Amino acid sequence: RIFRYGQAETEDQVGVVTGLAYTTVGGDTLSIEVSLSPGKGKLILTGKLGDVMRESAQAAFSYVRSKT
Amino acid sequence: TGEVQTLTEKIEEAGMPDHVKETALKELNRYEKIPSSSAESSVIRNYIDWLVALPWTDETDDKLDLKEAGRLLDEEHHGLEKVKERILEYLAVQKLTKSLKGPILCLAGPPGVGKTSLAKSIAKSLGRKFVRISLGGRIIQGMKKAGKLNPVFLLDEIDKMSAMLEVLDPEQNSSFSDHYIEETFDLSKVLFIATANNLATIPGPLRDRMEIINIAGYTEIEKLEIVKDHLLPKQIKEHGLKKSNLQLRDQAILDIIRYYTREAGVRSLERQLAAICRKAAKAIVAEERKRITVTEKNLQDFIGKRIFRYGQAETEDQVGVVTGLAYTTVGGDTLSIEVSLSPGKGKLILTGKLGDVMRESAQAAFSYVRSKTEELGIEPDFHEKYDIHIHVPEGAVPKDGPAAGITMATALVSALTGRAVSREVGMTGEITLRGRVLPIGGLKEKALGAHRAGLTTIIAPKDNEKDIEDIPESVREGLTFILASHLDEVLEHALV
Amino acid sequence: EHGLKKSNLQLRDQAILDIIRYYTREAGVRSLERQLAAICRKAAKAIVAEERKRITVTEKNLQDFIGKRIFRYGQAETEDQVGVVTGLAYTTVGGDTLSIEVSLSPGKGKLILTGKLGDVMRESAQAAFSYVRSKT
Ligand SMILES: Nc1ncnc2c1ncn2[C@@H]1O[C@H](COP(=O)(O)OP(=O)(O)O)[C@@H](O)[C@H]1O
Repeated sequence: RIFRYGQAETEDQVGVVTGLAYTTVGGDTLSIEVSLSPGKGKLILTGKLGDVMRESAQAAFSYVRSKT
Repeated sequence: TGEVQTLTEKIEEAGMPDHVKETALKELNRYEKIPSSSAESSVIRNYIDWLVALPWTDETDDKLDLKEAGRLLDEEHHGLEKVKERILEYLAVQKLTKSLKGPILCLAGPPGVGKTSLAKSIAKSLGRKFVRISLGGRIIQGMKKAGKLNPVFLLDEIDKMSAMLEVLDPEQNSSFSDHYIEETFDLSKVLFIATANNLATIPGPLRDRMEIINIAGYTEIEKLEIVKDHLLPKQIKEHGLKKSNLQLRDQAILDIIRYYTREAGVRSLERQLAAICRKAAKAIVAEERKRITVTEKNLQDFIGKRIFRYGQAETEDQVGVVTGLAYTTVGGDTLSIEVSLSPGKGKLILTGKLGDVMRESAQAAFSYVRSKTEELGIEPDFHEKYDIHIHVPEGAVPKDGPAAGITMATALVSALTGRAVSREVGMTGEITLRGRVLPIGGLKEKALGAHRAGLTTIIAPKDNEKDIEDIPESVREGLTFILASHLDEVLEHALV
Repeated sequence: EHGLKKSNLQLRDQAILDIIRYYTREAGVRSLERQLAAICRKAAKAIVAEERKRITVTEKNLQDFIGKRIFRYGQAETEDQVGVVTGLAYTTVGGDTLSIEVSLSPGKGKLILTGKLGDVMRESAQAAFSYVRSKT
């Protein structure tokens, strides 16, 4: 066998969601992760340098800022 | 014999008068027909031909009969009344000044309002040949594609550029040069025209060398007629089929518009028409039915399901969220500003366009509520123990940045006081520390596009009233313009 | 330059004045030239159609050439305000009329100013300030 299919193996995680994304080659299942280290309100993100992302990120962020 | 004549003969031809060139002509000509077609003999070999077509005397007897023209423009463009009145000025003026003068015009407006077509049509009237010359990245070519030195170049896009002046400078344009062909050239009689959107990217140098005309966009009413008397027929005829083959009832045309196009131009409109012209045909060939009538119920059976939401029939009122009318390079638009409240310090961080222009305004609607507080219903101990987040979506053009004052203000309050902006209202206006509402730019396009997305009320600066005059009948008729001078006036009408 | 005759179009002095007061607030005369041409243009279209050998733009005609009024030139509409002064300033492009504003919100002696970040301004600001501090 070459790929897995389904949840006969995987098992629930923390601060880790599976988003459906539109790849040039179809639907794909990229997983976003978040990690907590002591410090300042600053948030640094990895992967695609993304200036488009920060806007969104610091918004889901700026959401939890409120309804806490 | 030898091909030593095939070319040479047609060279001394009546064509090729100017001698400044003929030098370089017979020069590289009496070259090396010796020997055969060596790797060398293929080079300059061609250099001569490009040189044979370039025009030197083929002038197109410019017919300048306004009585026509002006009403040939009314054959191939619907409205644009004011824009034509100014194309003719540019001719009645032309006729006299027998030699075309420096000021050559740019057509400016959202794409799909007809800039390109007007030009083609300017030229149809002057009976000069027409050439598009795209500047998305070379006039060299130009003439060739029209082997008649009296043309109409349309410098299509001068603003998707990363200096050329030389080509237009009234003093210099006469004598024209070009590398890889170095030799002066006369462009005296050459009607130049320019298309354009964001008048910015244009070089200050150029924008002054050129006279500007703005094409505006269109009222639902206008579009509709454009569809009926030009758009549709054109698409019928182009998808080869009869007028008797397909008709769309007015109400559906309207629907196509409100629900499948939120543009200021009519390009998206044209594309959805064709969609149908197409769907239509496949019927006419199979089913053969000589007629196809698309109606306000059929529509889905042609162009898909609805695509844009039109009206607050759908939507419910929100909090700390206002809908400001902004001036996009592509028309009136309806960008929504938002504000969020998180505990902290008086600091306020805003998102979206980095905006250094915005902060000034933001921290002014802010610095307003700072003052008139209890008077407004909001815990004065706030700028001390809250942290406010604002979002101002990109789109508004530079000049119009400060036109979002009353908007952010309204939001910031509706956000602080748990109230709620009336989904129906679109607003635009500049703010000042004291709470003053200063004058705004392009109210026309703004309310135009405010109507397009179907809002009811549109709060704007008081000192803008003399601007409502020129707002087309159709749209001024579906809007209640609340005019205001201080925030409280805006706040009272935009909150509930 | 719009090829036509001096005998083709004349504007009465008062109108010229009006063109200026009401369609140009510049220190140069570029805007002025543009509005002139506006008319040189409008003029011609007549001379070709109507053919009338003359066109006389007057203080009443003006709107029928260059549009409606564009700037205010007086203190008719504008009425007196509070904590808001009109200072004459020297712009790279001539005399200008920038208005300074002041707003009062509860708090501490601190004073924060907006607009030009101005380190040059604070000195002055916190001096007119430091004046009222005294003579109260
Ligand atoms: N007023 C109008 N009358 C007729 N057709 C129009 C009009 N405005 C836009 N069109 C559509 O666009 C063409 C001219 O507009 P176009 O040149 O496409 O806009 P732009 O050049 O601004 O992209 C017409 O042939 C038709 O496709």
